[PDB]
Amino acid sequence: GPHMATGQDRVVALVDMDCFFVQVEQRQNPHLRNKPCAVVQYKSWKGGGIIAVSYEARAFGVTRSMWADDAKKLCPDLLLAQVRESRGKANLTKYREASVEVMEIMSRFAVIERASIDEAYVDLTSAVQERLQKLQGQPISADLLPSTYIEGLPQGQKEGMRKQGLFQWLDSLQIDNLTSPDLQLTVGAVIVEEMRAAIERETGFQCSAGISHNKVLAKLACGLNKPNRQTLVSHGSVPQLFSQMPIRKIRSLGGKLGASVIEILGIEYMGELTQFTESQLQSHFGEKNGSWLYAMCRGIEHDPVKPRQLPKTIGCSKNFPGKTALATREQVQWWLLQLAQELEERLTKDRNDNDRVATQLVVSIRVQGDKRLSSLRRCCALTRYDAHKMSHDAFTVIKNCNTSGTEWSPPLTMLFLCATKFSAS
DNA sequence: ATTGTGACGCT
DNA sequence: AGCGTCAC
Ligand SMILES: Nc1ncnc2c1ncn2[C@H]1C[C@H](O)[C@@H](COP(=O)(O)OP(=O)(O)OP(=O)(O)O)O1
Ligand SMILES: [Ca+2]
Ligand SMILES: [K+]
Repeated sequence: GPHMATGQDRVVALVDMDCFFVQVEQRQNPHLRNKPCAVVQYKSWKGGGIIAVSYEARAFGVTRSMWADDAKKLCPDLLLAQVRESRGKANLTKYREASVEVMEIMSRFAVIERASIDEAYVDLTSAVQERLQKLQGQPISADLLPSTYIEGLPQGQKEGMRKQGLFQWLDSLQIDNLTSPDLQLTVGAVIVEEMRAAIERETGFQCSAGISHNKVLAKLACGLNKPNRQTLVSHGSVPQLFSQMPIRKIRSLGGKLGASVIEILGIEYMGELTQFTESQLQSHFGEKNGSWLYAMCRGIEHDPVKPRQLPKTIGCSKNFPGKTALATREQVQWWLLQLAQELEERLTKDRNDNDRVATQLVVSIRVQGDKRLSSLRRCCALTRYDAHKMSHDAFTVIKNCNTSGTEWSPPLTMLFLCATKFSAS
C-alpha cells in the first residue's frame, strides 16, 4: 500500500551511439554515409570479421561476428571500412577518441557512467529538478520531444503513431505536481532530446536513448526504438511491457543465470517473476540475485549511476587462432613486446590526459585446446611505463607455462596485458 | 577462426 | 588473488 516503495525516486537515461564504429568511419569518409556498410577487423581469413553494421546493411541480414565474405553473400554492395592495424594487431584508438568526444558532451548535461565505448548511463534527477523549477508550471509541448516514443502508447505511418502516443501521454500529464514521477521522466526526456541534439551538432554522431527510473529499464527502453530515437518507459508501463518480455532481454539475464531462471521456475517472461516470493527467489538464485529479481520484475532497481567517465582498466589483447597459435619463445616474446608497446603508448597518453598512474599489470593467456576463454591470469607490479620492462615482466610471470624441453608448448592462442589499479598522479 | 575490449561478482 | 559471468 502506502509504504510499498515503487522505485520512482530517480530519472536515469541510457545513451547508446547507433552502430558506433560505422558512424566514426562514415564521418571520416562521406562515401560511406547512408549506405549499407560495416566495419571489419583484419581481412585475410574469410574477408575479416565484421564488428559493426549500419542499419541499411542490417536490413540485408548482415550482423556482427559474421565473416565479411559471408556478409557480402547477403549484401553484395556492402561497403567496408577496416580497423587500423598497428604493431601487427587491431588498434581501436580512433574509436576511443571519438567516444571521448561524445562522453565529454554528455558530461555537460549531467553526471555519466561510461558503460562501454559507445554507451553511458546518465543520472538526470537533479537536472530534472532544476528544469522543473525553471518551468514554473507551464506544460510540456510535443515540440520539445520530436524523437520520443512513449512505450505502451497509443492505446484505447510510424511517425504518425509516435505522435499519437506522445499526445496521449502529454494530455494525461499533471504539470502542477512537481513530484509526479511521470512528469519527472518527461522532463528527463526533454533534457535527453537536448543532449542528443548537442551530440549530433558537435560530433555528427546519432544515438538512441532510453529514459526511465533506473538503469535496467533505461537500457531496455533504449532498445525499443532504434536508430536515432529515444523511448520513455514509465513505471506504469512495466506490467504490460514485462508481460511478454523474454527474461534474456533484461540486462544481466542474457546468460546462464537467466537460462536457469527459465528452467528452474518454468517461466518465459519477466512479468511471470512477480508470482514468486522474495524468499523463493533467494532460495533458487541466492540472496543478492533473489532480492534483485524480486524488485526488478516490478520495475524496481537500485543500482546507482556511478560517477565514472573514464575506463578503470586499459587493456591490450590478441587472439592467435588455429594454426597462428604461438609455438616458440621468440614468438611469445615478440607479441608480448607488441602488446606492451601499444599499452605503453595508451598509458602515457592516459597519464597526461587524466592525471593518474596504473600500478598493477595483469597478464593473461589462453593455451591451445583449453576450454576456457582465459587459461591463466596473473598479476605483477607496474612501476614504470616501459614496454620492454612490461613485456619482460609478463614473460617472467607466464614462462613456467612452457612445458617444453626454445619451443613453446602447448601453443598459446591468446595474449592479454591489462593495466589496472589506478591512483591519482 | 567473432576479436578486442571492459565491468563486476565469488570465494 | 585468481577465476568466472555478462555485455559490448
Ligand atoms: N564483440 C565485439 N567485438 C568488437 N567490437 C564490438 C563488439 N561488440 C560491440 N562492438 C563495438 C562495435 C560497435 O560499433 C561498438 C558498440 O557496440 P554495440 O552498442 O553493441 O553495437 P553498435 O553501436 O555497433 O550498434 P547499435 O547500438 O546501433 O545496435 O562496439
Ligand atoms: Ca550502440
Ligand atoms: K553500446
